[PDB]
Amino acid sequence: VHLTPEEKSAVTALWGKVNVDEVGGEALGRLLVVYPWTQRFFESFGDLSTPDAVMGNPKVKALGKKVLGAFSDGLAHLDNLKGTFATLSELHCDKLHVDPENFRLLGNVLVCVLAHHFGKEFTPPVQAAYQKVVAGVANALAHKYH
Amino acid sequence: VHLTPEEKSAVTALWGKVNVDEVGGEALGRLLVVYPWTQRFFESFGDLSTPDAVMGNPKVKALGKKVLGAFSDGLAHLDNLKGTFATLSELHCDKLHVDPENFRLLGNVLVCVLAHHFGKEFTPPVQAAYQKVVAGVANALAHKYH
Amino acid sequence: VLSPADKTNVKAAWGKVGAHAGEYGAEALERMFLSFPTTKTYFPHFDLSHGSAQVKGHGKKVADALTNAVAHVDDMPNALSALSDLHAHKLRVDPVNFKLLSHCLLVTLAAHLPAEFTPAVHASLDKFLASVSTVLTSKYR
Amino acid sequence: VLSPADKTNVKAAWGKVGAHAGEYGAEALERMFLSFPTTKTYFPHFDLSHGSAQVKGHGKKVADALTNAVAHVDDMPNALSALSDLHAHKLRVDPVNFKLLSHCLLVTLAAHLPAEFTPAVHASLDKFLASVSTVLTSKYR
Ligand code: HEM
Ligand code: HEM
Ligand code: HEM
Ligand code: HEM
Repeated sequence: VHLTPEEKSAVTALWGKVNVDEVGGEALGRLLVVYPWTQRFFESFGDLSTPDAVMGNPKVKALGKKVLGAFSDGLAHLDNLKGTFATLSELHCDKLHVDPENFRLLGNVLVCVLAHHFGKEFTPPVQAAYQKVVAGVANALAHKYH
Repeated sequence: VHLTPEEKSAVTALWGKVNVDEVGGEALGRLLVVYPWTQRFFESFGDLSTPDAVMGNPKVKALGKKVLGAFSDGLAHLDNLKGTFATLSELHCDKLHVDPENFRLLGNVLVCVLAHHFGKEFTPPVQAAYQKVVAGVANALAHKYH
Repeated sequence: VLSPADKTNVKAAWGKVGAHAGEYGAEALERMFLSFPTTKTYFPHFDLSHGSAQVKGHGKKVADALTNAVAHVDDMPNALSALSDLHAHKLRVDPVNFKLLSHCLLVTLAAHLPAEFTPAVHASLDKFLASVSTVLTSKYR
Repeated sequence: VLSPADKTNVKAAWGKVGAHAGEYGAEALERMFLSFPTTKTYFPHFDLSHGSAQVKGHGKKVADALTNAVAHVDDMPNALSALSDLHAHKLRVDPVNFKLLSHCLLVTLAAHLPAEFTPAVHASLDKFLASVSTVLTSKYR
């Protein structure tokens, strides 16, 4: 996609307020709760028997920090998401075998989490900017699949 | 998008055998039979009440000719599909108010019609090449929406 | 299917919307139009400017339909019968857009109900909107 | 949502397929893997090359479940119950993928049914596969 200058600024401003580790565990937890089939990758992660357990699971939080950590970092290169994520792309395809649809589901769970976290600050135009970003990151992550 | 050299060659080869008028009418007709909500854009086209009526409708046939004509023309420009269909994209959004999801449906119906018409000759590799093409035309046609 | 837990969670969460139903519907629509511009193709006849009477009004219609749905969650095909007919035969909105509005409805609820939007409730609401969407598209073909 | 005409059409088409159902199943998967590479993510334990016996074997199973569904086209959720469990809880195939294989099954049928694959039968087959897809994903959450 293509963000207007104003849109990039809005994404950046909001993200400076984000506790990446907290939001990462929340988003990945929420994905495993809302779309349980996403748990398929985590048979070794421990207890996922309940929402609380999934949200409370330290391995989920642990991976959460890393996934949103890489997301956070990529926001520095909104102008080259393709390139920024090409190598995680190859990895997720060649070794992790993660259906790219998982990236879209996570992207939308993240938007809900930002909305829940920031409330009214997360205005319709701010969301519209972030939808471009999550679609952009998801696209970028799926681009090296083959 | 991004057809391999051999995918380009497969598309070109099969398309040499396509009766664009015949196929365009068949594909547009099947769109309206298989996904009847798509008839919402064709209120003036007359009788669409039964499958035989949709398929034999001269206005559906006529438009089919034009639509697949434009598709055919774009096959000469597989590296520049966005630029090729920018004008028609603006048309479909600003004047015709056509949900770009319709482009994806038509693309898939066109694939079914090619398979039906050509049988075994529409091999899985040739299908793959056409799938990239239709996804690309649909994307090119959606690009100027706002 | 909506479990009993889903049904309790949705009634709880939407009950909280109460008299904001209109406002939230309108906001969900505005979010959709801005986030997903292709959806505006179904409303070429609307003033889609922020705060338009038309959007605020359609927002209330959508929310009230949802309140209806929640009220008769155990019997939604019947409760939404006229509306599913309307979408199937007249409006003819491609089914993919239901997921777009549904997502904007979730985002809206999340932004307004910090206390009520828990992971389990988020899940129930998502299933609920998906189920409403299914009813609304059940007669398309 | 399958009308008597749809059932008749499905039975006619799948009848013509007859003993080829298995071969067509494998062909549909091959078509899916080449046209939609992301689907290969669920088969890191398969050799996916053309002619692969694993794909042939999986194709036969897929085809058989469809034959079984056709035979129980009035009572599908139960016929496909074990498959719903398997997909929902073990395989965990993202639901978007069912549309891709359904499309590929359609293309495969189109390529093998010159006479049978009329617009009306195309419509019915598409609805039938959507229904099968729905049933297969109904237990996901
Ligand atoms: C913005 C979206 C995502 C980003 C930026 C991302 C990025 C990453 C990163 C940085 C790693 C660590 C790799 C390493 O240490 O070499 C990783 C691993 C992994 N990811 Fe992703 N990911 C995303 C989405 C997802 C989703 C939605 C799923 C599944 C539902 C997933 C499944 C996995 C799995 C199973 C691993 C391996 C974890 C481990 O080995 O401990 N990813 N990802
Ligand atoms: C490959 C995809 C498509 C291409 C290349 C295409 C191209 C065209 C062309 C060339 C015309 C004629 C313009 C003229 O002669 O001035 C047209 C008109 C139109 N198209 Fe598309 N089209 C496509 C898909 C669709 C789809 C899927 C729909 C709806 C389901 C649609 C709806 C319409 C409508 C309503 C018109 C105006 C018809 C009239 O004159 O009354 N198009 N398009
Ligand atoms: C949960 C999903 C939805 C619900 C509950 C819903 C409900 C309603 C209701 C109650 C009406 C007015 C009924 C009447 O006045 O007789 C309506 C009309 C309409 N809806 Fe749907 N709807 C939904 C999804 C959608 C979507 C996704 C779209 C397009 C993206 C859409 C487009 C329209 C349009 C264009 C109208 C006519 C508006 C007018 O001309 O006033 N709807 N809907
Ligand atoms: C009409 C749609 C489908 C039908 C009827 C179907 C049916 C089946 C059947 C009968 C089996 C064998 C289960 C057994 O061992 O008894 C199976 C397994 C499996 N399916 Fe599905 N399936 C469908 C769609 C899909 C899709 C879309 C995907 C992924 C894109 C998928 C992925 C798998 C995988 C990975 C296995 C296990 C294969 C193995 O390890 O042998 N299926 N399915």
